[PDB]
Amino acid sequence: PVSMTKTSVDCTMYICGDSTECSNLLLQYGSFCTQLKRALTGIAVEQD
Amino acid sequence: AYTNSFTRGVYYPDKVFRSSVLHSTQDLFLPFFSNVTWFHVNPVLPFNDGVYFASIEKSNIIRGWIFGTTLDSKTQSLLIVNNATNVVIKVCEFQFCNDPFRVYSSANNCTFEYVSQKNLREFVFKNIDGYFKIYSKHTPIDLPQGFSALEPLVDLPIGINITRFQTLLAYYVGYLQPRTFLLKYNENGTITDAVDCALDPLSETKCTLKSFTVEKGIYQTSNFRVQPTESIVRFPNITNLCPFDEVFNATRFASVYAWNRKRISNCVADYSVLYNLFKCYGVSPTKLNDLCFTNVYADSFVIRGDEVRQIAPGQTGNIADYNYKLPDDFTGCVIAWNSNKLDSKVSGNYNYLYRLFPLRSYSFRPTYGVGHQPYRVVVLSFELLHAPATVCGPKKSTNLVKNKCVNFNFNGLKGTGVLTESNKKFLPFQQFGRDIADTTDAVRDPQTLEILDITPCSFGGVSVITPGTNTSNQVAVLYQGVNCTEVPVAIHADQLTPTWRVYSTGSNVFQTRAGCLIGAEYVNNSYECDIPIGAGICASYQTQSIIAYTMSLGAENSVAYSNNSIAIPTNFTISVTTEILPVSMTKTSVDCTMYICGDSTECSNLLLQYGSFCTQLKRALTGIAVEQDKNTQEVFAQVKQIYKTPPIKYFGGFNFSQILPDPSKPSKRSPIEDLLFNKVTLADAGFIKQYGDLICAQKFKGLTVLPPLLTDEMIAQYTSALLAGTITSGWTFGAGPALQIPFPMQMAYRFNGIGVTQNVLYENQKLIANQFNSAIGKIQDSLSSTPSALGKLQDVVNHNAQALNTLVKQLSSKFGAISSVLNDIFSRLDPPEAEVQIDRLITGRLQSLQTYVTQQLIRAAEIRASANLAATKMSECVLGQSKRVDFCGKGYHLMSFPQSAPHGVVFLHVTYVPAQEKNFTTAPAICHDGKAHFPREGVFVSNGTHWFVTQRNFYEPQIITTDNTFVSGNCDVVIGIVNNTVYDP
Amino acid sequence: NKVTLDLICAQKFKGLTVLPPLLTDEMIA
Ligand SMILES: *[C@@H]1O[C@H](CO)[C@@H](O)[C@H](O)[C@H]1NC(C)=O
Ligand SMILES: *[C@@H]1O[C@H](CO)[C@@H](O)[C@H](O)[C@H]1NC(C)=O
Ligand SMILES: *[C@@H]1O[C@H](CO)[C@@H](O)[C@H](O)[C@H]1NC(C)=O
Ligand SMILES: *[C@@H]1O[C@H](CO)[C@@H](O)[C@H](O)[C@H]1NC(C)=O
Ligand SMILES: *[C@@H]1O[C@H](CO)[C@@H](O)[C@H](O)[C@H]1NC(C)=O
Ligand SMILES: *[C@@H]1O[C@H](CO)[C@@H](O)[C@H](O)[C@H]1NC(C)=O
Ligand SMILES: *[C@@H]1O[C@H](CO)[C@@H](O)[C@H](O)[C@H]1NC(C)=O
Ligand SMILES: *[C@@H]1O[C@H](CO)[C@@H](O)[C@H](O)[C@H]1NC(C)=O
Ligand SMILES: *[C@@H]1O[C@H](CO)[C@@H](O)[C@H](O)[C@H]1NC(C)=O
Ligand SMILES: *[C@@H]1O[C@H](CO)[C@@H](O)[C@H](O)[C@H]1NC(C)=O
Repeated sequence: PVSMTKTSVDCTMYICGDSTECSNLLLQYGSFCTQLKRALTGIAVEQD
Repeated sequence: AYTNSFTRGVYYPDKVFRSSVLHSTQDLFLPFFSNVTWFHVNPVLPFNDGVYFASIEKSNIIRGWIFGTTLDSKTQSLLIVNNATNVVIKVCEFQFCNDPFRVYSSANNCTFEYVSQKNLREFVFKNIDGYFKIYSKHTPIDLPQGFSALEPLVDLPIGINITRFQTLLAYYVGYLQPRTFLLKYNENGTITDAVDCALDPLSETKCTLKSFTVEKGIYQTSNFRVQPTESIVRFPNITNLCPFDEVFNATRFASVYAWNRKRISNCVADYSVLYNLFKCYGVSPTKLNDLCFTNVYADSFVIRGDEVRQIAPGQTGNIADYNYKLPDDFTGCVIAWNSNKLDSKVSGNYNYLYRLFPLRSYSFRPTYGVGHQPYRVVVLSFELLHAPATVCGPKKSTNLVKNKCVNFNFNGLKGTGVLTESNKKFLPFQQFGRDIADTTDAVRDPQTLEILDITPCSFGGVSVITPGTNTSNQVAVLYQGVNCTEVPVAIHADQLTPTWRVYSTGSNVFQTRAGCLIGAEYVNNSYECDIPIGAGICASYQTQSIIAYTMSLGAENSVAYSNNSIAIPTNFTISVTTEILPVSMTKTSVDCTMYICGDSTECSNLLLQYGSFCTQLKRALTGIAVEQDKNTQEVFAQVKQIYKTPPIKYFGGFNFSQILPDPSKPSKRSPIEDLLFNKVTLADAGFIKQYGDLICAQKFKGLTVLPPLLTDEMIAQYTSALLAGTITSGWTFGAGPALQIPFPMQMAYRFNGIGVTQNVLYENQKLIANQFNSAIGKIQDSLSSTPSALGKLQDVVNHNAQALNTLVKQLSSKFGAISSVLNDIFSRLDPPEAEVQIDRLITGRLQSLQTYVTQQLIRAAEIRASANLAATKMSECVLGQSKRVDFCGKGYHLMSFPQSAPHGVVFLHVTYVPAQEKNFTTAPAICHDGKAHFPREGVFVSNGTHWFVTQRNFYEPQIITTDNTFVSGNCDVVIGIVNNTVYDP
Repeated sequence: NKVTLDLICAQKFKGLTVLPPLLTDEMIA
């Protein structure tokens, strides 16, 4: 094996899904998806 | 008349002082570069969702406003009026004049009054949660293009509905929209710039990274383009109305003693049909519809008005106690109404024989006082047994909207989405459809029975290709997994702002296997990848514009293969190349109690109940910290003896000044080592802090950096010992005692290693030495003027600093509690609820620390792999000569030199690169005297007429004698054997 | 042919996307 599937996540869609009420409650975390998205982006760049 | 708002209308979102920070705020803001209606001097404009109002003047002609819905005397209105020395604010049922400027006729029923106290005056008016918020700013000045934040002026508890407003007399009116803005606070304290996240793709990128400067690259953004949604309810076509018509229009009602009891059940009960004919207990009339019951028990009878009060919970009159005893507590709706014109028989209605003791008769006349008159009563008792409810209200339904993001409720299934018909074929009994996620994706319409396929609205964020904000503000947008005919429908590029719709079409549109790219011109020229888009497509800044292109793999080069031709190098190059390897990372310590429970003792005593979490975290981080010193030791502490180079630094013309220690500096670092030391910027370095920036913030939150065991000076000493050992003894000091050997003789050994005879080095000693010296000088030069050569080490440093800053910022999360401040929770709530809130906060912060530690463990495993590779390189490239291809540089490895870099090692690999090749004819073997000869160590080459034997990596032709070939067999097997003479000496 | 390389749409409707590799199979070939 040389590379794995590159995946990307959008928290707002996965956690909330078009729901504005949930989207506005998810801003009290904020850095947790910045961190998760940054981790997955690092993985994708590493695959390339 | 319309004008450009530019970036006016920003105001301070809250009352908290902030300094040197970027803060995101979702509020009602005037969007940047909006259209402002300009009035010169007073019409009634709408209010919508708040207003921005600017006035450039010098005379004070504009000095007030009215706000309201009708602005007539039938509705409450707000009036703000400045005067010579005061501002008067009133809320009353004003009767405003046709043209107010004396502004109203009547002022009845006031509710609130409050009196207080070229120029540009800006105001922002908002009406939220019953409060009229006013922000303002005044400057001495099209509308200016500076940035100026409005400060809060007053919040008034007016509690009215406002839809339109008018000014009391140039002046400009703009409308606030729900937006997220990224605000920049200065240090001397001020809002000095802002980003409108919904303006355009670059602003979306800036709000996604929470920064005002973006580096070159491609960024996945979060969706800041917020669209409205309407609501649609769809319930089954009602049918089956309850038989209530028979209990409220029956000709003759029963008598209170012989009262009736109907059991209305299994139907829809429209109680609203009343109000056209109503004291409800244990229930409110307005909720009756959306409630359900097992069986509403409808009793009906007739009494005299004086007795209607007795039909109620808690009364104890004669009827309430001798005819119809209604419990003191119950649910229902006593519906009474005078029916004298339906129950007053002339001469006396002796049809309502009421009990009193045994029982007498009411006997109404059509002339009785209001008093004792026929009054019909329907007691609608309700039920709530555990048995299923079967009596319910109408359950009204809305119309159906299609192809619009909507909040829907189909027969009790709620959700947001876009309904777009469907082709799915449900079974007749199936009502919904679910997808792989076990989430609803199709619904059958309860009324029309058609099947609608639910799809998400807002496919999310997009990818933005930027050359960097420093260079340009031009961007391209990639929509992933979409073709360039559906992009405008996908992003809903009709409700978007302008400057966003420019990125949905425009003939600068290119399709890729990754999706649609708009804003870049696809050239057919192929270059190296600059910004990777994917599927072979890259982007770059041409200079002037963003160009997309297919990536180029490299220069094509056909090799002239032939059955008898060989290219042999006639010259060589001594190449010196660098290899940067991380060895260690920052050692970090966390004070678990300080991070989770900062300065709160109750929080600490609660934290004592979550087990060994903090102990496990401390153990993991201590393991990482020890592993870092073990990494450094395994890389640099290979030799046990500290070797020294001789005082005289002559090595056959080889010049190591740039790598050897330099005594003219306290650190004794080498010049290249000094350059590397000044090219990587450390954050903390773990050294004493004297009580009295970001390091201070982290330290106050309990996060510290521990110093490495080996100092930079000791690592430099290890490097210098390695360098001296290799310069003065070759590879011997790695295998046993260091055996001295002159450097040219050692270099001859290393030339032998790569398969070129020793003479080649002894005969080219000066050229080889000068090539090496020039290569080392080029290494220094391309380091003193290289943009990011130490990017790997700097990446280690930045990753550690960024993780620590993320930890510090995650302390502002509430995790669903009332506040992120433990002290406020304890000072506002009693233990019973404070426990819930504090448990939330402690769990959230424990999870944040655990995430940090897990990421540190993973990164430490990566760094340990890198340090193991560095130790292997030190053993096999510095302590020996490697035959492994590309392990110690590109080319035939000669030797390597280590140099300590702040958090890692740099290897200077010296390799031998053949050069200046020449074609020759060649044969497998040479036939002579009927015997086949094969070259001992060489290949047969021909200058065209004569045949020589040469070494393979350097052209040194020799006469083909019997001391450089060997005989095996005859000339009848070897396919290609050539006829020539072997000079038997 | 030997490695088996609506579900993807269903996931993408939940925020999860599979990004294409930068180098195509033809470039790797
Ligand atoms: C302002 O109005 C003009 C036409 O009246 C329109 O072309 C432009 O896009 C508008 N700008 C904004 C930001 O709505
Ligand atoms: C803060 O005030 C000082 C004193 O007048 C001024 O010199 C300085 O410019 C202000 N802040 C900054 C960052 O300039
Ligand atoms: C309710 O009436 C509409 C009008 O024709 C009809 O389409 C629908 O099928 C009816 N509901 C039921 C359950 O039959
Ligand atoms: C997008 O739709 C167009 C219009 O028919 C079609 O030519 C193209 O192949 C489609 N692309 C994708 C990726 O579905
Ligand atoms: C030798 O090379 C020539 C030219 O490439 C070719 O024509 C010939 O077929 C080769 N030898 C054999 C035995 O095929
Ligand atoms: C080999 O290259 C060097 C330059 O690096 C040159 O001075 C020398 O003359 C070359 N040797 C031959 C035999 O051409
Ligand atoms: C070695 O090179 C350095 C830097 O190029 C130079 O300063 C020094 O004089 C050189 N030493 C000798 C002996 O040529
Ligand atoms: C060998 O000959 C081929 C074809 O004549 C030519 O392309 C190639 O450059 C030559 N090689 C050298 C080292 O001159
Ligand atoms: C034979 O090879 C030698 C190389 O040692 C060269 O000097 C000479 O010119 C060659 N002879 C012919 C005829 O090419
Ligand atoms: C070498 O000489 C012999 C002598 O008869 C001859 O038969 C043979 O063909 C020659 N070899 C080649 C490769 O021409």
